[PDB]
Amino acid sequence: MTPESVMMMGTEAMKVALALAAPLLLVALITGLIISILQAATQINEMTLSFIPKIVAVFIAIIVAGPWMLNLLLDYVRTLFSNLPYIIG
Amino acid sequence: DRLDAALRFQQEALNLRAQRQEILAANIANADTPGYQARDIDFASELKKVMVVDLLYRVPDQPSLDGNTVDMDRERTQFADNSLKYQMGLTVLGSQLKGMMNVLQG
Amino acid sequence: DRLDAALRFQQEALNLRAQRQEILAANIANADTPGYQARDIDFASELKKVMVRGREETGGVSSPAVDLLYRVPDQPSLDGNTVDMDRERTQFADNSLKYQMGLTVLGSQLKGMMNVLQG
Amino acid sequence: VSFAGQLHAALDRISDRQAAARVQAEKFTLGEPGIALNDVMADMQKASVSMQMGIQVRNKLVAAYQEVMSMQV
Amino acid sequence: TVSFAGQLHAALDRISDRQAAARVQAEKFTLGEPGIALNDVMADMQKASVSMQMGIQVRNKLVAAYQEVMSMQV
Amino acid sequence: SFAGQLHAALDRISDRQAAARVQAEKFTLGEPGIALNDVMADMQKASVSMQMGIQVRNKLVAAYQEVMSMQV
Amino acid sequence: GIALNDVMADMQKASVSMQMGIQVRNKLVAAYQEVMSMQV
Amino acid sequence: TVSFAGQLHAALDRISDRQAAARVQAEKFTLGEPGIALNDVMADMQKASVSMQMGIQVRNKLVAAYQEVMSMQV
Amino acid sequence: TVSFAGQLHAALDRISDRQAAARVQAEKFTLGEPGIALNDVMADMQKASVSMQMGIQVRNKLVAAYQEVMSMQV
Amino acid sequence: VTSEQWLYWLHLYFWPLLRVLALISTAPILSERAIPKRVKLGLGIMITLVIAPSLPANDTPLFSIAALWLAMQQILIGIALGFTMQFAFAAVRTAGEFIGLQMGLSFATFVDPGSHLNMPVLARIMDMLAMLLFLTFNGHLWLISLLVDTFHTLPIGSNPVNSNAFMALARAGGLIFLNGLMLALPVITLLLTLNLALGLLNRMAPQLSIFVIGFPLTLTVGIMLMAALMPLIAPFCEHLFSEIFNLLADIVS
Amino acid sequence: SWSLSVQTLVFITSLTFLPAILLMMTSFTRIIIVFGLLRNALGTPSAPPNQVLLGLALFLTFFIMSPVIDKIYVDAYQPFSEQKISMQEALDKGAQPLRAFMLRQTREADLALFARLANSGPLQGPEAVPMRILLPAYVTSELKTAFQIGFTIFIPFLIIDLVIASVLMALGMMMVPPATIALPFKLMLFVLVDGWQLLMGSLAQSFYS
Amino acid sequence: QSWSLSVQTLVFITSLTFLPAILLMMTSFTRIIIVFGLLRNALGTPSAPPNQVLLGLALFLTFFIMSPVIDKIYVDAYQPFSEQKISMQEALDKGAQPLRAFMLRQTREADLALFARLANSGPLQGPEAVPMRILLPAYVTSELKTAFQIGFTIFIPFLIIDLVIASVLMALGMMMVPPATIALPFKLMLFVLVDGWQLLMGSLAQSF
Amino acid sequence: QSWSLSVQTLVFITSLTFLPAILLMMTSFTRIIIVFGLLRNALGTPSAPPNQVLLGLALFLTFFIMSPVIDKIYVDAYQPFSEQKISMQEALDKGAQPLRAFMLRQTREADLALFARLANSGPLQGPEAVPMRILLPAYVTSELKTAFQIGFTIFIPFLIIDLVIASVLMALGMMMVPPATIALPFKLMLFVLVDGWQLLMGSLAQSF
Amino acid sequence: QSWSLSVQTLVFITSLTFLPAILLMMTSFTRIIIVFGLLRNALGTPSAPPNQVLLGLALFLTFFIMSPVIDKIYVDAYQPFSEQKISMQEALDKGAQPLRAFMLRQTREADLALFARLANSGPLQGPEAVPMRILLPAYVTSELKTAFQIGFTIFIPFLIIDLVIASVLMALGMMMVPPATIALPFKLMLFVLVDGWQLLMGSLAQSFY
Amino acid sequence: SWSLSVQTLVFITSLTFLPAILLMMTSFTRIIIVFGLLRNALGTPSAPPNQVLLGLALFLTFFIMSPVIDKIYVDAYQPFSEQKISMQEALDKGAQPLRAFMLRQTREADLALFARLANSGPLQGPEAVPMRILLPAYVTSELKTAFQIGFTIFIPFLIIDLVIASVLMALGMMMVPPATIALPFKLMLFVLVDGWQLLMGSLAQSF
Repeated sequence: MTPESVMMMGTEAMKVALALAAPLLLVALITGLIISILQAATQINEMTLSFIPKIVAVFIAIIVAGPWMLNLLLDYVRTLFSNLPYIIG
Repeated sequence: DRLDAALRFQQEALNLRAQRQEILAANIANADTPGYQARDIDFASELKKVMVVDLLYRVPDQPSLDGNTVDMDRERTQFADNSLKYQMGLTVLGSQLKGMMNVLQG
Repeated sequence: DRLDAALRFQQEALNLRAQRQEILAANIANADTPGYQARDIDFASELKKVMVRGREETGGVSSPAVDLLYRVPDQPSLDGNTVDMDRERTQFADNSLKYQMGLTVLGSQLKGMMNVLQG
Repeated sequence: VSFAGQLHAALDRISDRQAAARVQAEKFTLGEPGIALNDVMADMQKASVSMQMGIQVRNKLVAAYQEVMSMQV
Repeated sequence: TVSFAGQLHAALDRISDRQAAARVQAEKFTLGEPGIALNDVMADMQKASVSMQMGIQVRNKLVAAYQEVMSMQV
Repeated sequence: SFAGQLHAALDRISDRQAAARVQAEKFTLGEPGIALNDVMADMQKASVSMQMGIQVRNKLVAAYQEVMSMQV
Repeated sequence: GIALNDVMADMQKASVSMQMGIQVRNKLVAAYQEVMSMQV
Repeated sequence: TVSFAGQLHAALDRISDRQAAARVQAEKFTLGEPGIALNDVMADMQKASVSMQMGIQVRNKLVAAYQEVMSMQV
Repeated sequence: TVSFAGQLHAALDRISDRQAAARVQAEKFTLGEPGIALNDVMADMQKASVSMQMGIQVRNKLVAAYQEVMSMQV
Repeated sequence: VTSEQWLYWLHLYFWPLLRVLALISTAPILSERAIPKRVKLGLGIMITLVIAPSLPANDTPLFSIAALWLAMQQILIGIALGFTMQFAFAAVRTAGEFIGLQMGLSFATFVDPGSHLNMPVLARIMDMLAMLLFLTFNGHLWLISLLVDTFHTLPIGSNPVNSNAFMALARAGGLIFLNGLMLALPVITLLLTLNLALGLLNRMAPQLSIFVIGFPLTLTVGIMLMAALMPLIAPFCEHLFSEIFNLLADIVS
Repeated sequence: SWSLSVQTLVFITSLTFLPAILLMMTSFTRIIIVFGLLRNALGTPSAPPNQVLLGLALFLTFFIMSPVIDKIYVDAYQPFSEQKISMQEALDKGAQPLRAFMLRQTREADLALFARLANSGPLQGPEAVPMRILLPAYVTSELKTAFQIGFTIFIPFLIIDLVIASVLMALGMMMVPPATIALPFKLMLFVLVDGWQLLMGSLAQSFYS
Repeated sequence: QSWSLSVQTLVFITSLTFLPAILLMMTSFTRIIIVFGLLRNALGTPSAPPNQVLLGLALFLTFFIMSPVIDKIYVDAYQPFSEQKISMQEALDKGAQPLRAFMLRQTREADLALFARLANSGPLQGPEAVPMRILLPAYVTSELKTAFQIGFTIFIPFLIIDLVIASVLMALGMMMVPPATIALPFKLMLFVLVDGWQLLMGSLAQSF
Repeated sequence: QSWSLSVQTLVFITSLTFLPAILLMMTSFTRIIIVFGLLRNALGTPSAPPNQVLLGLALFLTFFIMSPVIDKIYVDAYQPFSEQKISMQEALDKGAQPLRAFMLRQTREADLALFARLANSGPLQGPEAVPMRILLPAYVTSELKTAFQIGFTIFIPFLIIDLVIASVLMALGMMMVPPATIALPFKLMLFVLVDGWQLLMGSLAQSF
Repeated sequence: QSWSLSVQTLVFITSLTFLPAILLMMTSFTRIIIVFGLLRNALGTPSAPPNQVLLGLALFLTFFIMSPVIDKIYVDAYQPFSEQKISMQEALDKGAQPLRAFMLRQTREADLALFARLANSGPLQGPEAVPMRILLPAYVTSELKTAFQIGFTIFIPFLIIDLVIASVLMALGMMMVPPATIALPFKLMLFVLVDGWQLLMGSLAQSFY
Repeated sequence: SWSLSVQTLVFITSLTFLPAILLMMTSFTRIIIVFGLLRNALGTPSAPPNQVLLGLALFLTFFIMSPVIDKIYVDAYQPFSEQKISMQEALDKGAQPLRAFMLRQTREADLALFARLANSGPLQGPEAVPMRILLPAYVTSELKTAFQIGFTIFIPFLIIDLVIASVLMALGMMMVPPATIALPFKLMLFVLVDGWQLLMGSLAQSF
């Protein structure tokens, strides 16, 4: 009820969002950086060949860590809906 | 039912008026029977009793030779009065029902 | 103000009809009282008077500020009242119909207004 | 004092008038002396008129409430 | 444990038994059975009519309220 | 033009209403030469004209709202 | 006291004025919501 | 195999037969055919009117319900 | 080639013709014409009223259908 | 007897109802479409029932241009109060949308302005957070109290009015921008530095950077930055509400 | 007591205000606001059709207001039907359990504000609060509670859209709408975590707590 | 014991007011209409088939699905009531049985358990002890959940097409094109080459 | 057997109530309306022709297409009824046949089989005896499928134009130039030059 | 032969409902608003002037365009109606002819031929004998085609500006600069200096002649 | 003076056209278009909500109409009570200030075009321009004025965007999008100079 509880609500929610999005974004960033440094080493420059492995890497990311995200988000939503009638004002 | 309690008094008065009307007409019809006693009911007491019949003999006025105590004038006046009061009771009961109706109509 | 002014003539005429019928009923009630002059009012003059200056009362026992005029008797009577029953019942019926006419006109105007407002 | 108070007062007045007329009618039907049929019938007439007035006031009041609740905010 | 459906059933029963009682009284009075009075027959019929008008008005109010509630948008 | 025709129609309807009201007012005072049936017929004609005006206004307002709600 | 003639007439006048107020406010509110439902 | 259109057709036809029977009975009574009583004629006419009013009310309720069902935003 | 405008014009003409015939008969009866009876005048007026009411209801249904069809989002 | 003067009650209960309902239809949270219309109308009716008997009743007829002027006055007061309150949520929405646009969340607006493709999801997040905070600080009760209080300052009866006062509300349009800049500032600046850092990477071997490495890094950095910045809005939320409230108090009079 | 005609008139008139009682004195407002907000959240403004949600809200309100209705029936309707309590006293007796139910769920701040706006004297205990103060205080408290519940409801459905947009933006697909992708995932979430049982139980507890 | 004919007429004509409510809450109309709306959202165009066509088609589908239940009601309740062999109340009680079975067969256990918890129900026992006022909201909740389960998996192929087209377009280089604009004709192609409408009706019918 | 006059007018008004449903689900209005909406979406102009204009065009096209069916109904069914030659029941039965034939001409056998198998209908010999309750949903489904086919096919030339302009812009290095702004005027030019409106209406009419 | 007053009132009020349909399918309005719907797209601001401003401007322009037709209808048909020298049927027959001529002069022959063939009409001797059922949809089709022609032609100078600005931006190596935002103010410049609105309305009015 | 019921009908009917009066007769279109163009300038098409922009334009319109409202009050509101002039002579008298304002804000070319569109040859004087010719001409003039003000607003933001892109290109960056960098600088320039208050002051001065 108190504004401290509200702002905590937003923080924990958006940290959950950060945890959900961090693996995919970080995998894409690492793949892009690796392809870019390889291009710099080989002196190859086409703006389209960096887009190819990124999709494959990010799609594999759901294969490997997808169940973890799905279990984390469901637990968050379940706990939020269960604690809903105790943060009422 | 509450509807009965509102209309109980007028219904009982109307029924008692009809019964006393029948008794008075029986007195008129049996005017010529020798040895017939003129019977009547006390309207107020019986109305109390029903709201909360017994027949009372009429006090004779003139002594006849055949034992008939029915007097024409007295019972004719009572008959006319009972008819008037029956009409009044019908009017009052109809007014109460019509009021209960116009309360509902809409 | 505008709506009050538009509906004021018929409303005042209907009130004056009511008061005139009260007077006529008083005349009918006193029809057998010895020594009672029948009373009546001039509807048009009193209506214009109430129109220009608002309604007023003698007290408020209360009564209107209307002028109770005497009716001219038709034929003499020993008891000394001038309530002629034919005149009383003709004025009663005429006032009845005119009051119903006022009710009809006022109700028509008020519907004629709800028709506009309703939507 | 208030509008609800005024409506309650009007309802109480109308009911009291109706009950008085009914009680006088029952007293006349009872046979008790002094009660005239003229007064009974006139009081029943007045009670009926008062009931009809109350019914009309209720009808309008309900119509006005329905009109107000129909307003779009 | 109150029941609105049970209360409606009880009210409908009250109306229906009142109507049936008046009808049976008229039945016996037409058949000529002694003990039945015409004024009682008429009074019971009018009471049944008043009860049915009660029921009709309550039905109208309930249906109007339900329709106005269900015509609302969330 | 169109506003002029609307103004003329409104003026005719109001003249109807005023004539009916004046005739009824004169008849209320007891003035001779005015009959009850004529008063009632004029009142009903004025009511009919006013209802026609109301209906025309409703149709025109609905048409304007429907036109102005289009997605360009 | 006040008679049915006056009671009914003022009762009707009040009903008419209340209906007029309701309709005028509804027109004003509809115009305001049409203005605010704009797209700039 | 229950078709609602079939039941509506059956009810409509039954109303029609009641109306036609009442009309023919009144027709025959007017032509002075012995064996027809006025009270039965009026009673059957009133029954036909009751049946037609019941059909009207059922149609009104069905049409209203169809319009409320058919106007929802999908 | 059947056209709906032609059918609507024909129906309107039929309604107008019935109304005009009833009005003419009533006017002639008021003027003291011998070969016209009051019952026929009233029955013809009632039939014209019924026909015009049917026309009004058909117009209302047609307008409702048109306003429903033209309110689509295509 | 049996008077029940209807015009007096109508004139006593009408104009306060007009002002209360005008505030209701525009005041934040009380004007959200999720509330059924009848609930709003009943709340206005009950508030007027509580308030009106204490006020002096007006006698101007409903069938006069004075009634129209009164109705216009009540509508103006109500909408002014509600809108001045709404300005704070407008500012919060602006700050959130700008943080989100510097996230690169909706890049299609820079190439197709207003092309039916925009999702200010951060703006919505902080808008609903601001609504929750406003509910917590009981701002709506205050709004209702001030709606009542503006009578003593400005009675129902037609009163003369001023000018630059309207400008003030219009000039409040600056606050939406001015306060929005500060909220962002605590994050956009660092994001700016991040973009500057990306520029340093592009000053190396040409191409092979930006649109491939910049977007995910800046998205994650914006996310965690403003996730850490979330505790900061609440003091700024109270600051915004206080600014709107005392501006309203000063200018309405 | 009143005449039977007056009692029938009052009963028929009072039957009119049933929607007002349902909306302003009952648990209906919070549930309907929460349902509308949730429907706004999932991105399907016409999904459970208004009638379905209205029926569910009516059944929920009937299940929630059961003890209050039972207390009213046992204390007011039963004595009134048995001709033990007059018609003008059954209303007063039955208005007390509803008043208590409205009080418990209301809030001090609203009560203080509406006690100040009426210029009423000090209210040392809750037993001195009239209905003219409790009604709008209860209404405002219910509105605020419903909006709080809905606004904490809204957060996950916006979180999903945020992460969807960020993931789409990582790969450079800047012209893909995020709402169209997020809607199936929001539906999947609301299916998985017992979308309705948890919400139903949370609302019911929110009343009984 | 039987109700009077006036009471029967009053109840019968009053019950017709709940016909839309019965059709929506108690029958299969809700699930079909929700699935159709979700499919319209999934097609890429929000209002391609007018709401009227979808509503009529959903009504026909609901009638065809519920025809066995309607036949059972007619055999059990309507026919013996119309022949004046059973009373109105007993006819309603008998006719509530097949509809209760239909509602139970598609009811989630958790929904029924929760709504029995909220209604203070204690020793329930046989599946034939659940009252109508408890069974109905549980059925509605289960129908909403099932409709959402169907919709979110109806969404899948169109998301696949959208993602494939966007990925191909951006990887090829044309990153300034709107992928949805090019994708919509392909969504229509997929829907018409699979016979999406016929298969969707088959799946919706076989869901019961 | 002939319905009394009051029953006849009750039936007539109740049937007039169902007019939009008949127009949408029995005539060619739905397919034309769907194709028009898809075409409007295809030009990149979501609100250029107002909905009322397209609705009126679809209504007129439907009237022209259904003129032979209406003529058959008039000649075979309505005309004898208006001359009191036949009753209303047999007139309606005779008028059903031409409309039924028209709807059967434009339905797909697979959808008819689906709805027959779903409704548990017994084997039906030939097209002569197929209930309207079976034919109507099948015809609606077939119309939906055909409309989607036509719209998807129509979507092709604008896709060609968009792709060619996007490629021309991209091969010039113009990386941040959106192709919609350049494509919309050329889409309008393409639709104007081929006499698009009359050609598309003629194609829709010819397909019926 | 004249219709009764009740039938005349019924027909008049019924025909009052077709006012938007008549305006769209029979007057100039369809060509105007559609062009506006495209012009706001050419300027790069879909918001543009608000929708209601454009609609009302189109309405005023339509009234000015149809002033001669309205005057001819008022003179030939409605004036005898008001002065009682004509019936409602004859007035409806006579007043449509100038509007039919106005519709025919802007109707392409190909569309008219298409709708004839589609109605299986017999040999029409001359323009004067063309049925309204054939003239209305053909006029709407030709109207749409003409509006699209005008809109595409309007789309030209803004395309010129966009191409020039994009070429200038790319020739300087400023490849990462979106040219839409830069070229929008120059489109506004072009519309201001040349007096785009007045020129466009004059061109539309002259086009209808 | 005609009937009261007809007066009520006309008043409620004229109440419907209130958005038309606000848009076509007052200046509301100018401020709303200026706000839309300014929002398009900063690069954020949803930063202030459309509701807030509409309300700000409404308040600005109310102030800038306050002199005309005062003239209406003097010429129409007051004498309608003293009944020196009423009904016809006054509604037109009260509308006269609107005519003066719209003549002031209307260009001559639009009026000339709309006159030759109505074949009104003998329109010689400039205070007897009919409403049919005055209204659309005034709307077109308002559109032109709003577009000019929008371009003037556009100039500094376009300059800032160009400068940011030029410095990015000169510094060696060829891939960094200049919009992301230039957006916060656009905002800090807009706030620091206090763009909003000067913009409203100029709009009020713009009449």
